[PDB]
Amino acid sequence: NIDDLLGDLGGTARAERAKLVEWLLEQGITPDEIRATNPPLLLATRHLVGDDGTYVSAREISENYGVDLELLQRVQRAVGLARVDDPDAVVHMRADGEAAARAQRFVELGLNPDQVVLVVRVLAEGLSHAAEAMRYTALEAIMRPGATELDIAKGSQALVSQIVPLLGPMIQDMLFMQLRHMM
Amino acid sequence: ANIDDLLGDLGGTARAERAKLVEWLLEQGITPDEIRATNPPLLLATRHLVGDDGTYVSAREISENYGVDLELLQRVQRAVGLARVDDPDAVVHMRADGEAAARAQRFVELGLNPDQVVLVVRVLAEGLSHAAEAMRYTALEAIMRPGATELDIAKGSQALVSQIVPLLGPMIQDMLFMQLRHMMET
Ligand SMILES: CCCCCCCC/C=C/CCCCCCCC(=O)O
Ligand SMILES: CCCCCCCC/C=C\CCCCCCCC(=O)O
Ligand SMILES: [Cl-]
Repeated sequence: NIDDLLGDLGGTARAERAKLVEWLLEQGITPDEIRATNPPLLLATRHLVGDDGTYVSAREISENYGVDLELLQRVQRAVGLARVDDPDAVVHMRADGEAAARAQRFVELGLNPDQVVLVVRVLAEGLSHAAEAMRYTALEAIMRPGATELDIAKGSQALVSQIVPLLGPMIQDMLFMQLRHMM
Repeated sequence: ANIDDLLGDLGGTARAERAKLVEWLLEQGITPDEIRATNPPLLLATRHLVGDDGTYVSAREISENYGVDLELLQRVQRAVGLARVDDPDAVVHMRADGEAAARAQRFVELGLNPDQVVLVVRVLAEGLSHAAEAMRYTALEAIMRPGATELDIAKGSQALVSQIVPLLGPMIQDMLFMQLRHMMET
């Protein structure tokens, strides 16, 4: 039964949530994932940006990718998306752990760890602004008059599915373009 | 003595080191023109590693080769901080910059607002210019060692930056998707 996924909701909101929850289950999402995510609207879109629901600790990342734990935690701080600053706290999205684990390779090439950590810090800040600009841009395109939660979920998955393949190549090209025009 | 007009107003140790640097840059295919235009010319031989092959195109060439509409192309070039604003047949655009800017169109084709699309470029470019600054200082710090000649630095930056480039692209992509995941869950 869905009802506990629906909770306190009533009226039109509960009816729209029912049809959304129904579509997500067919999408292969669990009751378990829907409870932990409010609103459940973006569950069939987050996997397109690499959130599969898996979480890891800094120590797991360290051992699994063979990187220095302390350096890793500096990078996690510099990105600044999860707090719990405990090496055994399982609070990092898998893809975030793996991304943070790349930083050490720059260090092994002789780059200064302080400076690497600083770059990550400035990049994260610049990208967090672009992210928010990106969010608004996408919403404008998805959000149409009188749309239900399910309409929005379907429209978001379609649009983000088409955008994601382009975003990676683009950001990469934009970085190298800035690096071509240093001085 | 053609090299002489490429040393500028330098003197002493620094003039003779600039001479050795210039002789090597020329061996790399950097033209006297490229050297004169770029001052200090120290990382002219690292430039190709970040996508500058010294080939240039016009906006018309960009619009036709890469598929983009010429009006959008100009807007994106403004947002990025490049050639203030030119003539369609003027061959003043780095080829890789034209490819980069032309990707704007595909986003518009998916039904994204052209104004918002240009806005995102503007905001992204702002963030990345700062990142690029700090990246340069990082790389420079790693190669600079006392007793380093200008040529030593040039060659050391080639060796080092050549190893860094393949890591950078995936790096920045991951750092974008990391922000998108955080914003989505937030
Ligand atoms: C987790 C992210 C770690 C960030 C690591 C820091 C990045 C290293 C910096 C890149 C150095 C390459 C810069 C090359 C300058 C090119 C200038 C030119 O000659 O045109
Ligand atoms: C001039 C060309 C610049 C192109 C910039 C790309 C524009 C990207 C627009 C949005 C893509 C971001 C996708 C994630 C947005 C959040 C979606 C959601 O949570 O509903
Ligand atoms: Cl000089």
